[PDB]
Amino acid sequence: MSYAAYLNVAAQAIRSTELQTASVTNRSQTDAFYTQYKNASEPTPMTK
Amino acid sequence: YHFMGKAIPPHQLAIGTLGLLGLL
Amino acid sequence: MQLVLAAKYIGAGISTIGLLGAGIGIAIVFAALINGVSRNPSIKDTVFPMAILGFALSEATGLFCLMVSFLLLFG
Amino acid sequence: MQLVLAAKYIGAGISTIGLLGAGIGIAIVFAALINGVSRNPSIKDTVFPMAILGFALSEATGLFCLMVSFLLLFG
Amino acid sequence: MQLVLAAKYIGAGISTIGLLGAGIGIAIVFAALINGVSRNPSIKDTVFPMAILGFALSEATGLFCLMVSFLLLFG
Amino acid sequence: QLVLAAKYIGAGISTIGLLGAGIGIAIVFAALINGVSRNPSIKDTVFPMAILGFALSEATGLFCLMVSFLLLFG
Amino acid sequence: QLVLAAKYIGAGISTIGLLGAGIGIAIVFAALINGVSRNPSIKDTVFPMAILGFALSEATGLFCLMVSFLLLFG
Amino acid sequence: MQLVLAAKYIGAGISTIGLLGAGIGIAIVFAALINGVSRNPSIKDTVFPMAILGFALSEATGLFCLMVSFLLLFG
Amino acid sequence: MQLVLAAKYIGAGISTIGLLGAGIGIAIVFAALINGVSRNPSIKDTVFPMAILGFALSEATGLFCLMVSFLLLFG
Amino acid sequence: LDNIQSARPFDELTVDDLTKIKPEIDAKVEEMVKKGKWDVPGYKDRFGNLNVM
Amino acid sequence: MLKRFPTPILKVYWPFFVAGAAVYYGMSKAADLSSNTKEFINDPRNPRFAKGGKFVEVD
Amino acid sequence: VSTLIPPKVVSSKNIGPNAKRIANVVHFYKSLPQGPAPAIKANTRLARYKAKYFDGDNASGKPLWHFALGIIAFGYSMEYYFHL
Amino acid sequence: MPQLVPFYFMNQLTYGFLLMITLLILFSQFFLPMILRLYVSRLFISKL
Amino acid sequence: LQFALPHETLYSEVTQVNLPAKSGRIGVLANHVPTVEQLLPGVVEVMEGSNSKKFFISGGFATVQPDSQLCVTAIEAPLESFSENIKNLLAEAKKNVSSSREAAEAAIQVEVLENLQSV
Amino acid sequence: KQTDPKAKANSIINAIPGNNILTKTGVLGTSAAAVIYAISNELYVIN
Amino acid sequence: SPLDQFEIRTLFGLQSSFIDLSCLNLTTFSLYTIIVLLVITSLYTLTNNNNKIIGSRWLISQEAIYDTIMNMTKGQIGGKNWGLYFPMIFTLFMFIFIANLISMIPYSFALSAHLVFIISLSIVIWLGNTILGLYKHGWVFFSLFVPAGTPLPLVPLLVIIETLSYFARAISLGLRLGSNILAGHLLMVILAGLTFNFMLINLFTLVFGFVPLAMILAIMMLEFAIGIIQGYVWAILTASYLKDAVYLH
Repeated sequence: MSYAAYLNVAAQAIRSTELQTASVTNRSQTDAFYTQYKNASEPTPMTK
Repeated sequence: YHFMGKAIPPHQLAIGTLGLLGLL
Repeated sequence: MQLVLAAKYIGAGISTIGLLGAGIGIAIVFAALINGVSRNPSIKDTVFPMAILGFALSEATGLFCLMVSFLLLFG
Repeated sequence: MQLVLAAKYIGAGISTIGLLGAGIGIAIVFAALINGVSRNPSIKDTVFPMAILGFALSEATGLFCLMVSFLLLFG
Repeated sequence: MQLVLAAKYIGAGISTIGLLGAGIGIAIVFAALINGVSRNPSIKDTVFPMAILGFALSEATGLFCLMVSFLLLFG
Repeated sequence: QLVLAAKYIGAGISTIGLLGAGIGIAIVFAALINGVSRNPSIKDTVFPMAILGFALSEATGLFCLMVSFLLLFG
Repeated sequence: QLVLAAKYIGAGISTIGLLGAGIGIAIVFAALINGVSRNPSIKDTVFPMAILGFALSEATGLFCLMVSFLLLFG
Repeated sequence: MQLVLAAKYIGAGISTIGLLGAGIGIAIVFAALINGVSRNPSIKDTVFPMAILGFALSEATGLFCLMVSFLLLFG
Repeated sequence: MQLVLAAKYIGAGISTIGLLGAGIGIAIVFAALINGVSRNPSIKDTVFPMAILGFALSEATGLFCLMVSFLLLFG
Repeated sequence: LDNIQSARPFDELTVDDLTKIKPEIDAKVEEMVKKGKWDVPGYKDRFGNLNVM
Repeated sequence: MLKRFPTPILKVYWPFFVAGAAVYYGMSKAADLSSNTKEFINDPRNPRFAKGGKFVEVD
Repeated sequence: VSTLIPPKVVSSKNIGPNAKRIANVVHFYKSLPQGPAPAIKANTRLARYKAKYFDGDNASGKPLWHFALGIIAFGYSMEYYFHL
Repeated sequence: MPQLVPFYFMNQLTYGFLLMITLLILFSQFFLPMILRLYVSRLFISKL
Repeated sequence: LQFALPHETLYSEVTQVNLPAKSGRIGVLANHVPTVEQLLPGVVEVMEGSNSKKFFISGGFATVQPDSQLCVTAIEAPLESFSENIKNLLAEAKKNVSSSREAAEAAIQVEVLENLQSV
Repeated sequence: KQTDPKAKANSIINAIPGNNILTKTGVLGTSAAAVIYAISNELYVIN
Repeated sequence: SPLDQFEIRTLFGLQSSFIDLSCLNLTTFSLYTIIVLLVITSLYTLTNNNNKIIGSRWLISQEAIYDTIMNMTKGQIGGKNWGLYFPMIFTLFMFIFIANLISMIPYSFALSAHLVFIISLSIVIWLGNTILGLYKHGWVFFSLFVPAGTPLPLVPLLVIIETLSYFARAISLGLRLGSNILAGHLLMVILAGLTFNFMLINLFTLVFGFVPLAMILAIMMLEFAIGIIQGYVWAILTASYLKDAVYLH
């Protein structure tokens, strides 16, 4: 994606039936979530 | 802020050269 | 008056040399234009009027040397 | 008169020195074009009209020289 | 009396070669202007007065040579 | 006769402009070399522009050359 | 009065030295523009060096102009 | 001695052609000075007296040229 | 005779044109010196004598230009 | 609401009218010229200067 | 119309005015020295002819 | 120059809630309400020239063309009378 | 050159310096502060 | 030693490295100038005298060291013994997404894809 | 005489006579004369 | 004679035999100075519609000139008191800017192309820098002539060919402007003179005789640029010179 990630879309467009045996198919699935935090209380939830 | 011969540091030195070439 | 009119032609010949300044000049301006577009293709509408301006201001120095030749040919 | 005419041939000889400006300059433009395509190839279609524009405008200051050369030949 | 006007016009022809030192001058100034704007797009409003300053304050040395040419031609 | 001698003088003078082509053709081929060496994949695209630049600078030199021949013969 | 005519040829030839002066002021302000454009916080540091180098280069182009004025007026 | 007195002035004119080298040379020295201080701001106190050293050492050629011009004009 | 006494002075006026070679050469030498010191400070003690070595024989070529003017100016 | 009660010709208010209602404007401009400050402090931020460069 | 503001234009610009008077005087003497040359001694619009003298005319 | 800078700053800031109120209503009460004393025109042979070309919404650059035509006519009359 | 060396030197320089002193007094006291009154007025209505 | 993916690290002595730099291809060698450059999404190659072995890459950074060691870092990566229809069917879906912040990411795919086609 | 000239030229002469013009009988009654005078007398030299 | 456009002709006349009153009399140069003064008066008097705050479309021009010369002389002399020298730095602009647009009008006349007035104005500004510098900074005014920390065995050379560049400044500043305006006008008149005799030969030349007309139109397009840029370059160099004279480097 980003630049930080530039080479993780260039590596995940360039990810997409071979090497993807566990390794890469899983390198492609990330299950993270972010949430911003305000005055204790949060903001809202969203997928990374 | 020059130092010629460890003397008093001269002012700017610019007037003396003009005075030398003036009398010619 | 044959000598002065022979000298007029030689003077108009000598006053042609100053055009090489403009001939290298316009080129150096446009060469910098090309090498500036290739480094950054987004700054085109900012840079290209300055290239036209440098073109004009060097072509003026070319024509200032052409007009002396046009004086020495006829005037 | 031979003395005027011979000097007119000499001035026509002298005048064509300024065309080396255009000869260096057109080539400077095309060389910057070559070095610009080699950095970014997707900008060739944009840049090449200004390269041929620079060719024309640098040939202009050589053909003014050539014009003064012919006016010191056939006029 | 023909010799004075003849060498006068020859010297006035000679004293226009210095404009090739001004065409290339304006060229190199606007070339650096283009290369400086292209590699930093936020420097234009700081580098443009130095560009105009260097432009005319470099031509002046070709215009001195043109005034020597005018004092020869008409004075 | 003075005029035929001035013809040969002017024909000698007018060949100075060939150094413009002799330098400029080299600047084009130098940018060609430095472009192929930086990017070998663009060679077939770039090479006709180098041929074109050689031809046009050759024409600018050949103008001085033909003025030299006109001062020689015609 | 061959000398009265030949001083004008000298005043014409002695004006060629401004060729160096114009190219010189160009190279100085060209380096100044490149130096400001690379490092934006150096203008007030290095600008008097540019004005100094311009003053020196003009004066050493100006030698030719004062020799031309001595030939044309003296 | 009209021929020799005229050749005095012709030689004094042709003498200062080589004086343009000093005008280019001071510029190349200060050009590298600005270009070097632009990279490193903290190298000024070493490089600047070296720059004025190169200035005077390149100036000596143009001064010798102007000296030969004054020798041909005044004796 | 005046015909060779004129030619002495004219040849001395010619022979100072080669001084521009030294006047630009000292500049290129000290320019690369300044670029090297500003690029790498700690290499100065090794680099500086090479620049003095280049300046020495470049200025000697300038003196080679100037000595023919001295030889033809005084016999 | 006396501010809205007096109506608003700001598109056609005269500087002579401001000088008549405020001599403080005239005194501030006069002292600002006498000391020499042709600058106007805080003008450029909300109002564009429209210099060419 | 316009309200005149008393700006200080004398305790700031005096050397410009002194230089103006000096260049005025020096150009007066330069004009008088140039108006008596060989080329311009018979141009009839010079102010010599409006007061007295007429036609040196020996060149 | 510090004092001068301070003076300019003070002018911008000025001097003295109530500081806005007894400023703004005291400014507003003698603000003339309906654009009063309009004086949309007059008769002085140039105020009619100023209203048609130079005032509020007309503002057009035709007086540059009038002026250029004036100098063209005047210079042509003088050149014809002296040289032609 | 013939045209810029007449007898009219003192004419040129006299009306020129009269115009310079005229424009200097005229600009400085009249026309620059009538722009600066507009500036201070706009900023005074802006600050209110 | 010095050429690493985050999941798989690769190389160790080298006679010539070719890289797809920020501004056009470049070639490091036996002694080279110390440099850092962004690595564009393109092919690379190692050397061991006369040994040809080319990889593709995602992009990252190269860094020629004063001590002379070259360090090359990318994310994902054998040549054609790695990556046609796998590319083709994906290229379809790529171009499709572009016409859609979301479609901006697809712009990144077109250039990365178009490049790979040439191999 | 023409198709639409009798209205378009009439409106042109009216607009030439709509601004305080007592020459509404012929708008070009004095202009076309003075043009002939300037041409025949050679008042404007082509230069 | 392509240079007949700069002839000075006397119009209203005045003479005597007691005193030489021929200095002041209404002349072509003098009448065009009256025209320059009335134009500059017209750009500010009737421009302002009834002293309105909003500043109608004409006043944006004389707003922008004011602002681009304030922001230019604040970036040059830029010290404790820069505004005290601002009316001179503005009235050196507006004279040259108006006197090089009036001169573009075809049957008109260049004030700026008289070297005797412009060189005189330049010498006035140079002496008014030296006198101001001496008055403000005593005997240490000559510290301007040494650049910076320099080696002492080459200081007097670097003083001599600094002062030579210091009094070349007297005539260079004027002769730049004079040369630009004179060469531009002489170029336009000579190319008009050539294209006129180009179009009086056989009728095939008035056909496709549009390209030299277009070249003269392009040079006239260039000439406004070379006329306004010189009006700016005058006002930037005589701001830099007051920086040198007022503040010692």
